[PDB]
Amino acid sequence: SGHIEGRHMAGSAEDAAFIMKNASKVIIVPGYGMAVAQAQHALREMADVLKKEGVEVSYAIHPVAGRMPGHMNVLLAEANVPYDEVFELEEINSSFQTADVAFVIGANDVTNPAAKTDPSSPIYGMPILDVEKAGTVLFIKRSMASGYAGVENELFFRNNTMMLFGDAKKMTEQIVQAMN
Ligand SMILES: NC(=O)c1ccc[n+]([C@@H]2O[C@H](COP(=O)([O-])OP(=O)(O)OC[C@H]3O[C@@H](n4cnc5c(N)ncnc54)[C@H](OP(=O)(O)O)[C@@H]3O)[C@@H](O)[C@H]2O)c1
Repeated sequence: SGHIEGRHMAGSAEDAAFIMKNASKVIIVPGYGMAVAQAQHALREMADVLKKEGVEVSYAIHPVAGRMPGHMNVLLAEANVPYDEVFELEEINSSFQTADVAFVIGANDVTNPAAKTDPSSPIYGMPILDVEKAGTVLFIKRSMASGYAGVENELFFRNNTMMLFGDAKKMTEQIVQAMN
């Protein structure tokens, strides 16, 4: 079950399931990690279970999420994710405040303000996804390791942030199992 370690909260697949299954609105934020693990299909399945529970689901895509422009968009289309449920940062970033949960799967730098300080990086000076504005922020990643930018993400310490350590595909599959 869930336990606190260091300055962060480490939740479990069941915690994630319980929280999202009982939320009214969830915003999914995919990143590099989802591509490494090819978790898009499991992710779309999870969204299906949630929508079946009456939960409102949508996806927020950062301009440089992943490792090529439009990387997340093609992976989501691949998983048969409804095109209308996918939004670019500029048109969904203001919606995080009205969201109960921000499901960040395999993303880091695109939610980190400290990531766009390097002029040699693709994300330099770009806006960031305000996942904090949501009731709860769930991060799926294998550890507390940094992203491409190589900088710490302080969101991992916020009060409304729960870390779900594990492979993006494996963890998402466990969440799906715990849900139905
Ligand atoms: N999109 C482009 O065109 C492009 C091109 C070149 C560079 N970039 C740069 O790449 C970055 C993109 O950011 P982002 O949030 O998408 O990615 P990111 O910050 O580079 O990384 C996201 C996270 O995925 C986790 N991860 C890795 N393998 C995983 C797995 N198998 N399962 C679950 N999690 C896994 C990582 O941590 P763990 O080790 O903890 O799992 C990592 O912190 C930005 O800094 C951007 O500027 C973008």
